[PDB]
Amino acid sequence: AIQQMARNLRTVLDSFERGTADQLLGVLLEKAPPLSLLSPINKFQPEGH
Amino acid sequence: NARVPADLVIVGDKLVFLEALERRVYQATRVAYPLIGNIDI
Repeated sequence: AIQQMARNLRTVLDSFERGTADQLLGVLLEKAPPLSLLSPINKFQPEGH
Repeated sequence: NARVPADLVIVGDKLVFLEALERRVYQATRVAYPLIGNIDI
């Protein structure tokens, strides 16, 4: 029983380190505009207005 | 004289500068860059 506790809590503590990168990938994918829009917006428009 | 980081190219038999000043000047201002002039056809 104690060994099953150790293995289970081992994977549980590893799960947060494994999922922090997942959360970063999700929040970066929700924050990134497409390149095909962003490149001529930042190139063919010099300053704005 | 002072040492300045600037690129130099060789064209024909003449050593010329090749400047493309668009980040040092005309960046985050309200003026349009020249050399983007128009033509009428």
